[PDB]
Amino acid sequence: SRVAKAPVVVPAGVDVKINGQVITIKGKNGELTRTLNDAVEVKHADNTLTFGPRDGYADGWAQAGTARALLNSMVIGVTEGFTKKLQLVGVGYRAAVKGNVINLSLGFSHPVDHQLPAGITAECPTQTEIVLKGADKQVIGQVAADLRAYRRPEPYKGKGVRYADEVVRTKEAKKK
Amino acid sequence: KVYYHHTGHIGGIKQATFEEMIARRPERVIEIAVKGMLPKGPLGRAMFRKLKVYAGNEHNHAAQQPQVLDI
Amino acid sequence: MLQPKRTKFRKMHKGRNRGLAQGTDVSFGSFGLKAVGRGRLTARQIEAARRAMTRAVKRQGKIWIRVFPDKPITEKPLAVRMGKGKGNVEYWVALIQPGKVLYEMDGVPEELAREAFKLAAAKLPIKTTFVTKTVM
Amino acid sequence: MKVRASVKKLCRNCKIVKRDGVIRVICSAEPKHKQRQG
Amino acid sequence: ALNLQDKQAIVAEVSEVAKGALSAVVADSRGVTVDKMTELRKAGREAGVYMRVVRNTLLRRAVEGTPFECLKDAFVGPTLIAYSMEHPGAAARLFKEFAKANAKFEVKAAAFEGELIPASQIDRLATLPTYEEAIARLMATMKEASAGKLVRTLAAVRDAKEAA
Amino acid sequence: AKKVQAYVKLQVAAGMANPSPPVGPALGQQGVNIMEFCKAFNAKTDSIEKGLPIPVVITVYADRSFTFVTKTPPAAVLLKKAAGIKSGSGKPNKDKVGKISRAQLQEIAQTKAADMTGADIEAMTRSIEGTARSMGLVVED
Amino acid sequence: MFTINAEVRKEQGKGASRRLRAANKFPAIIYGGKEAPLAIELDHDKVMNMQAKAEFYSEVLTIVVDGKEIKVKAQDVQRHPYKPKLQHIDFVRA
RNA sequence: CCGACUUACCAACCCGAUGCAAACUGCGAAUACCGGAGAAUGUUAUCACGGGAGACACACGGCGGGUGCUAACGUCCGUCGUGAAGAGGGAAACAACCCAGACCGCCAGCUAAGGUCCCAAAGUCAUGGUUAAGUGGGAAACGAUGUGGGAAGGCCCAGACAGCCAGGAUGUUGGCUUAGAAGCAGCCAUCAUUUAAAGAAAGCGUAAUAGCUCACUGGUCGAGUCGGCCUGCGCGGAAGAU
RNA sequence: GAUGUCGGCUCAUCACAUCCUGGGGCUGAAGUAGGUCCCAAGGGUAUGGCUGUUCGCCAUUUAAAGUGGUACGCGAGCUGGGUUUAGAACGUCGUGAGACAGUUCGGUCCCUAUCUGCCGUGGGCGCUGGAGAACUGAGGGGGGCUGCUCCUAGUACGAGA
Repeated sequence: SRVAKAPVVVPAGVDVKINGQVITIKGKNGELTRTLNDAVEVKHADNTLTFGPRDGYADGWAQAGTARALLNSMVIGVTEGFTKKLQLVGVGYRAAVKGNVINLSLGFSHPVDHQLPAGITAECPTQTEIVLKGADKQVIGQVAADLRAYRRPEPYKGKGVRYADEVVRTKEAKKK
Repeated sequence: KVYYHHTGHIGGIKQATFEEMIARRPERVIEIAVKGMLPKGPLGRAMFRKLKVYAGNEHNHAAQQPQVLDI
Repeated sequence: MLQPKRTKFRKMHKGRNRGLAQGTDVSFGSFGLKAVGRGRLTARQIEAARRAMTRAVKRQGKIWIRVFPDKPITEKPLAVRMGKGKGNVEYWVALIQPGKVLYEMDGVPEELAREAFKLAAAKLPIKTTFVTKTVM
Repeated sequence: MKVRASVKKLCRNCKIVKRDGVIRVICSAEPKHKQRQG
Repeated sequence: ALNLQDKQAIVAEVSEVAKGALSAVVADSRGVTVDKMTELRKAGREAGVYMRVVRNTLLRRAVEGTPFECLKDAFVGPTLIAYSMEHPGAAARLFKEFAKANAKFEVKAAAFEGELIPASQIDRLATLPTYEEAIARLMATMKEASAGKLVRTLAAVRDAKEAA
Repeated sequence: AKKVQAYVKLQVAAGMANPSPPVGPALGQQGVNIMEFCKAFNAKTDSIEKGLPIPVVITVYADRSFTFVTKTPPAAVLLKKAAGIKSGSGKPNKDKVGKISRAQLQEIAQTKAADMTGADIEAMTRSIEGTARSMGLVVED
Repeated sequence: MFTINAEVRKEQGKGASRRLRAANKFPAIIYGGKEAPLAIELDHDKVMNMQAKAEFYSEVLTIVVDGKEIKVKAQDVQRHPYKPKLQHIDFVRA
């Protein structure tokens, strides 16, 4: 990775704690906002993060790009707050939030019992739009992954749960 | 090596799983690692009967206080 | 099959070798397909390979063929007990030997001839090599 | 998907990725070209 | 070069004109969204001003290896360069034509015959000059700013619409 | 996937934008209604000629909004007009169904200069030359 | 037209030539007239890819061995019966 | 009426270049063989005639060919190790393999084929590269940017390489056709334009239009990367009766 | 000096490339449905007839009527039906004796289990002085299948059904 051989700059008040192959990021965090890298040593200084050698997995630079992506993500995380825009295509499915639960369906009265930890919260403007709120980049996408694990976006009208990189072509009914 | 045995089935054969062994006391994983390292039938049995393992880090079957050992 | 009218005689001994039975270098053009292994061709495979090269290259360049079926081969069918004489003549066989180059070209650009030989190597029973000549 | 071996591409680019020890071919905007084998 | 000439070609190409050029302007708008990009090409052939889009890496290598027009750090991140080799006043006129579909706050700074012209000054330069009215304003700026009154000796064509 | 790609084509009259079959099916699919398009397109198309098709090129966001750029009359309509035709040849450079003067071609060039990028008044002309050649019109003096 | 290397050598037999191919070197010879040629070792690859074009064979070569320089161009070639790499090459003085 | 100017094409003898052969030949080894003469060794290997035969039914395998599909633990012939007609070492073992040739004794040593974490006798060996798959320690076609080294080479800090993002352009929905007919249903134009960059488009896709991948441009971005070819390791290909 | 057959009955058993419900990609899949389609040994996996019958032909049950192996599973299980079984003799052929997998009539099939397994069952011994009583789970199998309609639900989608 080109980018583990150039340092990554850290604002004022962002505390990036180096104690082992775990590095733990605080500033103005909703939660435990943290980074896992093994093959590199990252010292904090206090204004800029410095990348150098440690031991790791047998693939070439296995963790040194990993440390670059993850450090910058978590640092943007505690400051401004990470992205929050979740959505679904189709109607007749619900997207109604009640507390820490998201009510979704295939066609059925009962909820699908999709539930969230303490660390994060939601609300919904409309019955297709979900706002997830937090500071750790991983967990917001882990409840998004679970939401797509009962109905997905698949090409026939395109209907489903949409989040990050999307794998669907949005086909229609056939006519020849 | 998931240690199949005859025990009566239909359609297939019934088996013990590697997965069962952990849920029913921690010993059995450790146990079929030292068993399989001993010879033949009878000698491998005379050797075997000198091992004890149990639940591990909590087991009463240690009250003797033996000779302590690190390997 | 892309086979000869008559070579030698009509019914003939199979043709085993302990090493080289001729053909191992480039002999025309600027490039070709080398075998780097050994085995039989029933002429059907030569044809199949020729079709592939003619479908990729079209009019751009002519083909020089550096192999042909030499020896007729009998079969005694899998319906009757072996040990008593010699079967009907069934196919003409080309004996490919190790590093025998099969087909050569120069008319068409290098990448058309190289690609045309990759298609031809799927019709063949071994793993092969593009071979370059430039003049000699 | 099918038991199609060999991990040659099907579109001008695919994400070529070794999942659970079998290399899958799949496009970056399409689920159609997902193949179980390669 | 023989894989891609396009990327090697562009380094020589800024460096030639930017040594060459009486005014150039180093601005931020990125090498995406065709609508603003087309309009800065379009009006640029009218006023007699040429525009290239160039990385800050290419731009820093063009100042390292070759003489430039004195905007040696005025490039930051994704950066476009509009430049005139014969008519300095057109260079400032093109952003005032181009803000009618996007913006004018896009300039970071400008240069004029070796002098730094900031991003507040160019809004004065741009008010329908021909080459002589641009030149005239650069002398009116200096004359003001230099405290000696030997520095003033002509206004009757040097500070008119006449030849300057 | 997200509809964040490439300048989408449409070329339509002001009253040819109320039904769907003249337009093609695509706007409906990208989250734009035939009625909202029709109202938005007349805003910049009836400022000029409306009885013939004005070219329009569209960008669509992942949030089901749209932007559209509306232009003056196409050089391609003008070349039909100035030549006395409504139809071309369907086999250009091999069959020729009329002719256009060069001095006239430059006035067509100038009418399309509201949106043309060519550095000389000839450069604009040389782009609509191949437009004339496509429609079976011979470019002569 | 290329700049290649040689160390001076003479061998006899299959075993010797194979002992060169064991450490990724192989032999060559330099003729002219009807006399005792200049016998050399070469490297496998320093003469195969420089040879992937007709300029190797149409133009003359700077071949350096123990301060001797003589000028030579390629002649007909001997290739392995399982690799495209060069088993033995000929040269004429030019 | 007789006769005839008049090759446009095919595919030969032939001709040049190119490929090939037990039963074809312009050329032709290595090795084997004999008798002498010499070293060495063999308690006769070989010779006469008299008494006794047995074997002629061989088998998994080296060397090579025919028969067979360059299938078969296949079949046969000249040639040979082992079993036949010999203990031991090693192989989950065996008739037959590899090392090796059982006088007999030796709580002796060494070396072989084969081994060195326990089983089990000896290396979790010192030093480095790589696979995530129990591959290793189960096989081919076959493919790919699965991973690394190496010389030659293109690119290569002047910005690569590959992808992800965003753009994919000005005339332009060019002409016909048509639900519309847009680079991508079909076909003809097959170009020009400001440019730093955008083919009137390589591939996919409700067949289109749409949606989508693509170099190139600019972000991520400042160091390796990829094509041919030699090479260790990987992948799926590799589903059947305690 | 015996690895011995068809056909019927009984009794099984294992491989999953599963007849089916079940989770899931695709589709030239709108949805319903199907094609395409992977995991899966867990479990239910049909029968009477004629015929010595495989295979056949036919009626049918159940939501349903699968593939493969087993000395072509199982005469140290059963009958002994089948081939001229051994017998005429019809049909057939040769001079005849004799033959025929066309055929019709009825028609000789053994083993009390040594070791081995499989399931049920007792004696004797270690259980740490002996005795009686409850008893933990190291270990290991069984239910396991599958339709109907009420609700789920006339709703998303589609032109409409």
